[PDB]
Amino acid sequence: TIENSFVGWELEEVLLLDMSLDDGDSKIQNQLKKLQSPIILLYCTKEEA
Amino acid sequence: WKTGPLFKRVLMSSKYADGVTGRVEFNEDGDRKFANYSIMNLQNRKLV
Repeated sequence: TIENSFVGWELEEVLLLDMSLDDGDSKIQNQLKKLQSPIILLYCTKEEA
Repeated sequence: WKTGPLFKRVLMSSKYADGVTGRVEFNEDGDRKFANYSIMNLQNRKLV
């Protein structure tokens, strides 16, 4: 949808966290350090949110 | 039961080698890793 639109939509710093091993490390926090922009999208489940 | 996933972590990290088949290790999807396939050919309806 972004490409076929005259409005200048742009995306950057696409993140992906691995909630599979559940090591408890700060890999989530370390990855999210390089973040900006006032709008952030989330897609998770209630229990894990 | 809370410790459901915890029981899989040792399963996925299991690297049991000294087995009857030998060197069985589950991949990320859990499928068998490092198998052996014997290439086979047909020779006048007979197999080698």
